[PDB]
Amino acid sequence: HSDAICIGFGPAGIALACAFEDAREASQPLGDLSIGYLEAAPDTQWHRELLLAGTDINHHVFRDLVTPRNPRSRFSFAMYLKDQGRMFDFGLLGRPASRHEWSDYLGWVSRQVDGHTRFDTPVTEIDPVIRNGRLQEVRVRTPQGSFATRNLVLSSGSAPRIPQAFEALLGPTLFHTSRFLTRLQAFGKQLPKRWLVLGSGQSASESVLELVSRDPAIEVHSVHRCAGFKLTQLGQFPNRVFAPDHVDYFHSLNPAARQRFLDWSRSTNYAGIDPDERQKLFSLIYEDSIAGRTRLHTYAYSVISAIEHTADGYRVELTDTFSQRTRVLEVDAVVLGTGYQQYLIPPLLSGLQPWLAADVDGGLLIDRDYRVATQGACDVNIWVNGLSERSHGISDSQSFSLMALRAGRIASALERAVE
Amino acid sequence: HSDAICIGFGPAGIALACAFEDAREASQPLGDLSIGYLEAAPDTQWHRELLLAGTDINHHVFRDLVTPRNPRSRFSFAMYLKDQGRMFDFGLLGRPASRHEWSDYLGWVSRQVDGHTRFDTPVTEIDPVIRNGRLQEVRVRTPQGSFATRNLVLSSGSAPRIPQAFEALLGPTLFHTSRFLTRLQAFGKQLPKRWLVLGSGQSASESVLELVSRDPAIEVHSVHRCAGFKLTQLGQFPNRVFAPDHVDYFHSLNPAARQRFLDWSRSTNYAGIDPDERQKLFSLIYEDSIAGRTRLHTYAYSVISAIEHTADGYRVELTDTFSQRTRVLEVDAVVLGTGYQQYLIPPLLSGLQPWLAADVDGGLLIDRDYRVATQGACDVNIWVNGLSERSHGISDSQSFSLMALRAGRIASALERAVE
Amino acid sequence: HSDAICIGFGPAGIALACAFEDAREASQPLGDLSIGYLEAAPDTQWHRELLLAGTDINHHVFRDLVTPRNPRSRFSFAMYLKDQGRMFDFGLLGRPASRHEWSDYLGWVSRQVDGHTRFDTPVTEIDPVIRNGRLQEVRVRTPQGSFATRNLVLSSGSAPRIPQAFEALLGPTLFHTSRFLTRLQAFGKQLPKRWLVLGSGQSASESVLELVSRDPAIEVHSVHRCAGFKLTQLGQFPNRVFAPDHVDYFHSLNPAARQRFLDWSRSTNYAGIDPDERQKLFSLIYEDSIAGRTRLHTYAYSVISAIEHTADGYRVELTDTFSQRTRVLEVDAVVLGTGYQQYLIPPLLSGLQPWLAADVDGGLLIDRDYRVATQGACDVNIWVNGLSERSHGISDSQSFSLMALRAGRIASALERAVE
Amino acid sequence: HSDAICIGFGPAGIALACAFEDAREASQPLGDLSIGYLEAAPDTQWHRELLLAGTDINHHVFRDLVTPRNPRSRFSFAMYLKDQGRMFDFGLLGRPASRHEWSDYLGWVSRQVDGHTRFDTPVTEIDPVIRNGRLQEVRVRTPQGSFATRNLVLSSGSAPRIPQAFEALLGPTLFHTSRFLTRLQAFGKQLPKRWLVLGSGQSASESVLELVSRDPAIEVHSVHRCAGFKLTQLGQFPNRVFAPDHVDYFHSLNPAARQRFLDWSRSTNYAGIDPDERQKLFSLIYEDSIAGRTRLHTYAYSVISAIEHTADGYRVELTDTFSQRTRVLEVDAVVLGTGYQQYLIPPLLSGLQPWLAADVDGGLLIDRDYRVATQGACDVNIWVNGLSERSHGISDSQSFSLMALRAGRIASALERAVE
Repeated sequence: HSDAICIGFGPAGIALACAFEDAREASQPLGDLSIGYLEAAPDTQWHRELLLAGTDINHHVFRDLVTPRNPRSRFSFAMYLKDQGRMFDFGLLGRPASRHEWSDYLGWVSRQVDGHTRFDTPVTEIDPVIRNGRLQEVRVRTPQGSFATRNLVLSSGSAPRIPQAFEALLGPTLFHTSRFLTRLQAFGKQLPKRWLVLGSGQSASESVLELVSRDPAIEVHSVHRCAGFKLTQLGQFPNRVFAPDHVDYFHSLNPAARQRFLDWSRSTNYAGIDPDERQKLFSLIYEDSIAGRTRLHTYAYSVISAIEHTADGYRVELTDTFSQRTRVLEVDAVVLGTGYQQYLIPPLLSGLQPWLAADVDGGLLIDRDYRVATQGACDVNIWVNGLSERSHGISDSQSFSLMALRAGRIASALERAVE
Repeated sequence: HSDAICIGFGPAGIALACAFEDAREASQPLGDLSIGYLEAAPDTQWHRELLLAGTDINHHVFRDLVTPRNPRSRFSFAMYLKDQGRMFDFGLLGRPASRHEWSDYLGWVSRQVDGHTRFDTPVTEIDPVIRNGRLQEVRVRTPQGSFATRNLVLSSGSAPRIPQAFEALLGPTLFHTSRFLTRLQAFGKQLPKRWLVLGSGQSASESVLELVSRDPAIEVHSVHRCAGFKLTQLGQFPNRVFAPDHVDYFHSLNPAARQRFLDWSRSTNYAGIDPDERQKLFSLIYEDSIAGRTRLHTYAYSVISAIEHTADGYRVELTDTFSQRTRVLEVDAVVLGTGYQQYLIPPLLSGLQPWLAADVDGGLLIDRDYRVATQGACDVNIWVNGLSERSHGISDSQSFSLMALRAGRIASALERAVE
Repeated sequence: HSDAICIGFGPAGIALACAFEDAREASQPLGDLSIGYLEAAPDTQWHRELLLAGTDINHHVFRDLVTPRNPRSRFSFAMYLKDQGRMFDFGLLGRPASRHEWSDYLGWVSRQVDGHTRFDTPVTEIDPVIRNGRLQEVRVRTPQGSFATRNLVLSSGSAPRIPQAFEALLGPTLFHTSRFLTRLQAFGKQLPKRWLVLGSGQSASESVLELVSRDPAIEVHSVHRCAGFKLTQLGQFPNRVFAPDHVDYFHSLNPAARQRFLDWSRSTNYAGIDPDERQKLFSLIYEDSIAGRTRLHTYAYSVISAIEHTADGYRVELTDTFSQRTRVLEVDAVVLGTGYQQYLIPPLLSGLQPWLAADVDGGLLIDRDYRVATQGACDVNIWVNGLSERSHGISDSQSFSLMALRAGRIASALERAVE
Repeated sequence: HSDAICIGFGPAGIALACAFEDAREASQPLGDLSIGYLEAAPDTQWHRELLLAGTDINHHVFRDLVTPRNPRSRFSFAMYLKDQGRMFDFGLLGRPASRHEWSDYLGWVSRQVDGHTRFDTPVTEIDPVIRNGRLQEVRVRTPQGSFATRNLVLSSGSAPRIPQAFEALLGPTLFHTSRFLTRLQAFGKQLPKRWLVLGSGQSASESVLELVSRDPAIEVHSVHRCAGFKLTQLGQFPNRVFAPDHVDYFHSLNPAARQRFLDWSRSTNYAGIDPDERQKLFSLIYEDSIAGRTRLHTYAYSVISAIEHTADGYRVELTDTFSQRTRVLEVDAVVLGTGYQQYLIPPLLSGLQPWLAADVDGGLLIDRDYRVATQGACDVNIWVNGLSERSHGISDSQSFSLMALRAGRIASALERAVE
């Protein structure tokens, strides 16, 4: 039993722990609240680096896990650089920090605030506890025991979107971007030559780049539902505008207007790629072409209309959505840069449905402070620590600065809920 | 009587003359064809600078009026720099050439190929000439006489889009971006304080910048149909992709698919601004805010739902398209960055309608080589030297490189048509 | 009587006060030490902006007045941005902060740590206090009274270098860069046309830029002892390398080797200009030249060998140092970007000479911690809070980060000296 | 027998051939002059890429082998891009062309103008031909025969500077940068771990980068006579200023003043590195350090005062020039980035000394048009197609634009000399 349980100790949960630790170290009341963290994965560099993949880190160095909420925090990137002796040299770089550096930073913060974190500890189920015909507690169930609380934070996220056509095919030679590194490693010393990469966002771009980087004979077929990479937005949304203002506006709309907004928003099609990532991919392809190798093939306005696994790889049928013209590609492997599914009700909350209010789609009803609206519940609070189009008008991001700000809103709400 | 008449001696017509002059100077057959040019405006720096406004010139220096068609042309920008003694210093700049420099270049080319151009010579009408019950010639009519030809090129463009709500109001204090400079000059030494600028493209951006640049007390209200300037595309379309490939794809679609493409294309909403222009505007506003002046006000997802001219300026009602919430602004002047109208049939071709084929909207039917399809016509050819969404899938651009390429296609087609 | 007196409340003294305030607010012992600050100039934005002139601020935002010493300080630039509500927009700029912004920051810090500062309070003299035939105290004398201390910090700097040839001429039409703004303002609404600007550093560059910016008919003659602006180093020294490592190396040399080092160092001639300043000046001159105005004239390898004030401005004789060829220029005004004199013994320490050790040139003998070495003194300490070639191997800089680091070394040394 | 012989068919000789071919194709008189080219090396991509090494190609694309002399040449980079179909994509890169691209360009030009070039044809000696007691011809001697001419162009350059201390040591594990690639290849699949790289210019930088790039365990000791790479000039000289103006000024000095100029010039120490090369090296080292590897060690103000080859690599003694402090390094291999020797009289002109005038150092006396001054010679002309400090005030560069301009001056001088 603790005052709260947070599920997930990725950046979002770390950011939240940093708010509590800032408070503890400053002797403020919030620091007394006891919170435990349950993370399914192990405490490893590999896993933290897995978490940053697909994320646009072409942003200012102040937009770290704590500074936008509290620049005096001992977990700021400036404190990280100073501890590592690199403040001056970092400034001379003239570029934003690398993914690898942000990972290291993230391990450096984690290591300092993880005293209440249980790793290798997946949540398998969350069971209700009813007492007077009304929900009073929940029991978070894990392989290493169970935990009880009135206050729950979900900081674990959502799952890969795998269209039905591909589910039977998931394997070593056809996989989602979320397992890109692991899957590539399984090939050992020899990658297959012919690749198809589906999708138009940063995860797709980085996969393409990594494939044409690893082996000079690899050929990549890059399929886009709309225009290709050359017409994507430069920078992911949270790096172009101050997202909380857009989250505010979205909450100020009534549900009918929200749906009109999302229909416009979805057809506007904002999907953005770090401009340095675009540049790396375009420059490398260009250099390749000087020697005659043209190794990236682009198919715009296309969907995969059929696919089968044969003895000689995959036979993939593309259909151009406008012309209806079709063509067939034979490849050795396929990468799905299809992104992640927005849950209506996260699977872990399955058993609590009777005490959860319904939004217009039956899913979770989430307020501006990330709190889940309940019904027939006595003192039980739940927060979902992330963005979504359906609740907030914006796709979920691994933006460190957004996590910092959310952590502030949640940690304060958690304090009020214990008095 | 000449073998051809080109209407317009802006960049597009100059580019075309450069193809003929290249050919003449090289002794090639195309140089013998006699062509005259009729330009409504005078031969002045002011007018040439008026023509470049709103245009993204953040492109490579090779994408000039001739080089993409013929790098050996004596009208290349490299030859311009060498003639002016600035080749070395230009390279040291590390930035793209300025609008002012491209204007000067353009006057420098014009001055060398304008021996067949009649300026201050507007076309008021174009009359048919029928002989055997079929159209054999046209008579281009001007205030300074008339001209006869079987071969006509329209390089004059299209007109400002002025919504009905504003037509009665056009004047010194409410105007289109195409007269921005002229109108601003009329105020002399004192601009009005409160401005409304409607629109989201580069012409809107540059107007805003110029207004907040000219006077530190000016306040600008910037109204956008969708998201504001911070979410526009960086770079206009022809600077992001090789437009002719997209023009090819659009022509390869049948008319039903073209309409499906434009419906998608129009909701995707690509409207782009030179990234240095965005940067100039954002930096200046930011610097202003350090001293407390917040002088640019943004209204997204908004339309003007009512406007009236009172004794104290304009009273403007905005409606947020999603929320339906309204608000009122009082301003002293209004700038319409509404862009330009695509004609279905340009006004100058009014009298030739009976010999012009019809596209799906009754307008001109234009092929991939910019030729207008005719009916019941003997040897008479017409070209429209520009882009449009309806014929080519792309908005009309003042892209110098595109003009160069078009000039090649048209000048060759003109040669074949005289034998 | 206070434990210490610091003379100067420019950035250097502010940085020092920030160390004490950080300590006070954290309850650390250093915060108990009482220190007063005497600043000759008034507490005004004009004066703070006067202090930043000539300074390369093209450096990373962490290199502020406190962060390199203590990122958790409440006076960090991140805390400044957050207080002003500009953290997100600052990141979107993609450029370093402007001089104007750093000034504002500096006023924002000053306002929070100036409770022990007396402004408009010049030090006219510092008198010794001898007791047992040995120096025990000093009496800092001002127009508003006198102050006694064993611990003295000089944070006031040094004076403009005015060669003998110019001293009689100093006036409204011939002046040093340190009074550039004040002097320009005296002209009111009309500047003179013909200017000569002597010097090759950033103060010279910025003067040139400001002159050709203010008036399109102004002509500037820019005279350089060596090569001109196009061959200056990009960035001032402290922005190219971590200066303290170079200060360390210089202290590790014995005096004979130091002189050999400075002779090499002085002939290497490192004088650097913010690359954006060079760019602004070169771009503007280039744009000017498109229209025919060539308004900046450069004379390399030149000295002024004679000058006289006539009724028609100045008659200036230049001599090329290599060729010995001479020429005469007639100008209306002259700007001396000659920099600042390194004192051997600052004038304010005149009366303490008998208790001050001598370096190889008779001047102050300063250790690595900025302490002045004394003789026959009981408990009396003096620090000079700045760099110099003669003591530290580097020219004095207004580098904010260096001030932060020095402040740490001095404030700790001050603490030890009071127990 | 031909009207002229040019020794060397690297960029300089290719540039010269382009002037003749431009003239031939335009029917101008210069095209009739017969000239043959003798190149020692073979016609291979490997060799052309060997020629560009150490060269700052961070310059504008107009500064190619022909354009600064004649933008209409069919050998312009714009014509190259157009022939390869890459003009548009090149512009989208937003960076300067790569070394690899400039090599390809250079092969593309060579292939079009090499019809008078004999490859694998070294000049071993050049013998005089005296007739009336005065020199009338020269006989260029090669392994494949001999050639006679009154007009000689030397476009072969100069030799690696190898200090005496190293001559006996030249081998697979200690080599000059000019054989860096060849030597590295000899190691096959395993490079040695510990490297010393001597020197401060671009060849040194690129060697360092390539070594730390090839193998993550390699350690590099980088020794500099003065300050290290962080204080080098950004950009080589010809990319910072218009070199011909500086060559003009140097020729306008009398010999006594030239020596004073070079003494200043040599102590100013301008040696420049492509800013993107510095950036690549600094970024990679920085990224390495995040994981704990610090693999580049810098020694400023140092010379190698002793070195010996032992059974366990090299034992190298460094002496700091100022402190006189020494230290010893043990490394497995050494790279000499010592640059190239300026000949006083090139070895190939050994036998013509009696007909060659003497400059102040006994060496060649070369005018502003690159002509060698002779004595007692009837109609015999020689040109050295390169820069040098001793004749022109500037170090020899592989600047393509400079070659273009020189080619113009030489080809015209060659024409006058045949009538």
